[PDB]
Amino acid sequence: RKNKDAVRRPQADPALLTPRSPVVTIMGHVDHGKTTLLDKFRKTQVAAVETGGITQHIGAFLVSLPSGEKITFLDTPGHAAFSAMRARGAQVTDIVVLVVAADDGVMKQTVESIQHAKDAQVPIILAVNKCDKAEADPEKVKKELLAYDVVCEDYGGDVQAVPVSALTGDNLMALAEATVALAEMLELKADPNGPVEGTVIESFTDKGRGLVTTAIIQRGTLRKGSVLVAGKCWAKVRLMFDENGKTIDEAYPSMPVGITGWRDLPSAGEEILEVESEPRAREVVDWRKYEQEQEKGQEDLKIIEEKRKEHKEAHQKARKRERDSNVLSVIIKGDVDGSVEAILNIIDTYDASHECELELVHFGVGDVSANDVNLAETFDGVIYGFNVNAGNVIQQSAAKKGVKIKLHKIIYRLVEDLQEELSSRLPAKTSWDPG
Amino acid sequence: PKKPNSANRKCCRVRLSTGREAVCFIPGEGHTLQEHQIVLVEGGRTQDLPGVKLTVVRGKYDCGHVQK
Amino acid sequence: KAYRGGHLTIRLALGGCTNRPFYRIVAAHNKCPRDGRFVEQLGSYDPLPNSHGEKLVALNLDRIRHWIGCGAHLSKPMEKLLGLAGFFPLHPMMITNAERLRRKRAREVLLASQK
RNA sequence: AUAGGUUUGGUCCUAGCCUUUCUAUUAGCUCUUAGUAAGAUUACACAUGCAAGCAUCCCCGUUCCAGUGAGUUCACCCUCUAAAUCACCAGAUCAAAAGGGACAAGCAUCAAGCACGCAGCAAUGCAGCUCAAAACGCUUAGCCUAGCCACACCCCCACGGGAAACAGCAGUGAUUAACCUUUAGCAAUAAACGAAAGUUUAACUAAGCUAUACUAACCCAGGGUUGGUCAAUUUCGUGCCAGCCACCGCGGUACAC
RNA sequence: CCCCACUAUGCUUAGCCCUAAACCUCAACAGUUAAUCAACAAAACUGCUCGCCAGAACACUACGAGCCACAGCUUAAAACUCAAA
RNA sequence: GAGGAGACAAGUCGUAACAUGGUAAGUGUACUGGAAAGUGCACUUGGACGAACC
Ligand SMILES: Nc1nc2c(ncn2[C@@H]2O[C@H](COP(=O)(O)OP(=O)(O)OP(=O)(O)O)[C@@H](O)[C@H]2O)c(=O)[nH]1
Ligand SMILES: [Mg+2]
Ligand SMILES: [Mg+2]
Ligand SMILES: [Mg+2]
Ligand SMILES: [Mg+2]
Ligand SMILES: [Mg+2]
Ligand SMILES: [Mg+2]
Ligand SMILES: [Mg+2]
Ligand SMILES: [Mg+2]
Ligand SMILES: [Mg+2]
Ligand SMILES: [Mg+2]
Ligand SMILES: [Mg+2]
Ligand SMILES: [Mg+2]
Ligand SMILES: [Mg+2]
Ligand SMILES: [Mg+2]
Ligand SMILES: [Mg+2]
Ligand SMILES: [Mg+2]
Ligand SMILES: [Mg+2]
Ligand SMILES: [Mg+2]
Repeated sequence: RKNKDAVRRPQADPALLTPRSPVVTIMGHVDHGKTTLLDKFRKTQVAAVETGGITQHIGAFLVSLPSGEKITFLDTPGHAAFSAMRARGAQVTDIVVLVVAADDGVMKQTVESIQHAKDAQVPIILAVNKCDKAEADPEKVKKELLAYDVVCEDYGGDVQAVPVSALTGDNLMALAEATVALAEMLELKADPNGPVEGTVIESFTDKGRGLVTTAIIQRGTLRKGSVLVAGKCWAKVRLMFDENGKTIDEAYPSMPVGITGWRDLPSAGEEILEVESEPRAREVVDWRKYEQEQEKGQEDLKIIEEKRKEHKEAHQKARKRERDSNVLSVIIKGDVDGSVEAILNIIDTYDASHECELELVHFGVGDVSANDVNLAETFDGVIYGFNVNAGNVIQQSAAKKGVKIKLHKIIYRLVEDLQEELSSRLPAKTSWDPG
Repeated sequence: PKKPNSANRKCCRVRLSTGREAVCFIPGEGHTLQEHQIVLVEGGRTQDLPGVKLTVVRGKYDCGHVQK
Repeated sequence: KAYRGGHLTIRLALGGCTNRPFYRIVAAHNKCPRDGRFVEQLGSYDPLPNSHGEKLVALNLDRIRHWIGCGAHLSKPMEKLLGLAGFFPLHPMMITNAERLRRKRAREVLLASQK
């Protein structure tokens, strides 16, 4: 089979290059004011309007500074669970604003964000927040960051440290000035023409718009009718929209745009590349699926050869089961692929296999559906929904079929419920811990 | 299989979409179907297996082709 | 279908295939679909010239007269076709479109001459 | 059917199953081009955009077209006669309601229905009516296709209630093996309106996607099969194991894997 | 299975039960022997009418229905299975 | 809950049927019994009685 894949275009020529707005990802530790800082910059108050006051979604916003420049802020979840989301944000970011609470100093997720920033090789700007409250010690914060290699200017370190108070909106002007200065120094540019290149930041299924993916353009302009391919999925761009939902004619580099029309839902963080036409896009998708199938086939050949050698050794020499009580079968349903992946990572961290197995019957994005209920009935399982809805008909059917649907709106609440179920299945409290 | 044939034919138990449970034969030399996996099933009885009248279609969903 | 109101009309039902228009003159109840039921088919009209450069038109003149007597209306294209055939006076819009074409041709001739 | 394979130690007969033929859907593998035709699995739920105006005001239209097949012997002939057109009229055309006749499949392990008739002006009287030549009943199905019948989210209906309705076009969630564009235009035909030039129309026209089909082509060909029915296997590996078969069957050192 | 004893029962009366290899496994009526006929059996047919049958087994079964029947009789399926019977 | 059927399949107890199958076989019906089955009453040949006298 000839290689028909679609490959990211080679680096554009300096003549083609053109100035582009910067992408800044706000990363930090739980409840250290990332979303509050973002709210201050956006002039909108969303921190109050949240479920559990926790950012559980890597959200993009195209803020316009008073100077007239434009910055794409990616506000990332701060909880320990969303490591994949934080890593993807670090990957797509041009600059990383590490928000550290002066009161609490460095933390585990702060170190994780610094490590991701180093891995992505992205300049880091420190925002020491909560400076108003007593014991606020930006000097201590800088001294401790010295350990993790984030050296401030005062100590002859390239990283710029800015004391701010997102609650009181003080010094944010200087933070924005520093962001603009760092963007200028980086001199970010990209080709605004040719086939589009972008990255998927989120994916979900909307009952009115179909398979919708929030992406960030990286090269070229996206327009209605362009044929996109990302991972194993492809789209004919049907509707581009913004954070507000206003249809936008074009998507210039470093703009966050929600794209509709995906024939299949791509995975978060995958690369979107434009192709010539629908037949070419389908060819690319088929080739990629075939490559994945070949990899899986090699692995399956290894396993099957193990089994067949066992059987041959056995033979040449001569010449349904009831599921145990200690097996929790779970369906996972998420509002976005990011949430689904976070829950799956939490599950994969499982280590209490001996006392009770945790089988993942099926996972998906969208409201708990009849097929999910059927899987749960078939495997005497439990459906866990993360910020998804369970219609009245589905509730009636689940009650009839004996399935348990447990919707949740907070990741740690869902994890507490899951550990509760594991303990219940135990013959006591479970020994597996999420962190 | 029933006499005079001798073999250990590979089969699985599936909850078909219609709500019935049935035994599906797994063609091809070797496979990997584990529990919880989705397969497509066609008709056509396996001649030497009594009571088995469904063949798992290769190359669809979770049942990859036979490996050369 | 119990059609509330309506009346007969002699009109051109469109058939043929894509890019190949062809018309069946049908005395059909006006409310019925264009290509749907019809009381009687009164002829045909091939809008595309044949090899002889002709636009064949068949008119079952006797039946057309019968249906006009019975009270069938006439669609504007059918009125124009009958006017061309001479069965009816030339349609006022046929005459006026000819005049408009003449005026436009005169304007374009003047523009071409002024070169 | 021009038939063929298969019961047995063997033959004849009877019989079932299967093969060969032709379509359509789905799947697997594979695919270059142009013209044309056709296109959700579902009467489950729907974001978004559009789909009905015209016009010197009143009127007229939005009851049409387009859609689906949930329901289902309201569809066909005759009688009678509404509405509508024939500038007013005329009977003519068209065609409701009403009456008469006809009108799907399976089950009789659905055999009885329970007032299902008649006379009289009425009063009231008679005790009858349908049915093994299939009544009554249950299940299934749109049909008899220039098209026709039915439905229009459900409660047959729709005052009212449940509730907030794409079974109009494009599109989407769910669901299924089943999965097309959130295109342009009123240039043509049709409809609505106007006295008219004209205006509106997701009807329709012209385009978009799709090997689902037909036609045509390219100096870039795959799929299946190769024991018999049935066209066509060399050498290896395996050795009643791995596996194959539409039927008969093959594999214990293979023209069947 | 052979021997001995004995009871229901075999008999009568009056009611039930309604089954048989209830088979001459060959329906009733009329007619023919003419040009034959898978095999066996009790030669082969023509006209007419009624009854019944449509692979095997499930099955003189299940459910429903009727019956003086109560471990019953009549009517009588389907699922699963096979390539035979 | 349990039964029935069919299939797969080996053992187990017997040998009920197929030859006069070693008590001829079977139908209906009744009693009895580890289990095919035994016997009773009537019925069929889908058994024979060898086919002159002997
Ligand atoms: N003392 C103090 N509290 C602040 C300041 N800015 C924000 N906060 C509060 O700190 C808390 C955490 O802010 P959030 O933005 O919700 O937290 P976060 O750091 O983004 O964390 P995630 O929920 O993981 O996204 C909230 O109660 C804020 O209102 C500040 O300058 N000082
Ligand atoms: Mg926060
Ligand atoms: Mg195909
Ligand atoms: Mg129906
Ligand atoms: Mg019954
Ligand atoms: Mg209604
Ligand atoms: Mg609807
Ligand atoms: Mg639609
Ligand atoms: Mg969909
Ligand atoms: Mg299709
Ligand atoms: Mg060999
Ligand atoms: Mg009996
Ligand atoms: Mg009985
Ligand atoms: Mg009974
Ligand atoms: Mg014996
Ligand atoms: Mg005997
Ligand atoms: Mg006996
Ligand atoms: Mg005894
Ligand atoms: Mg007798």
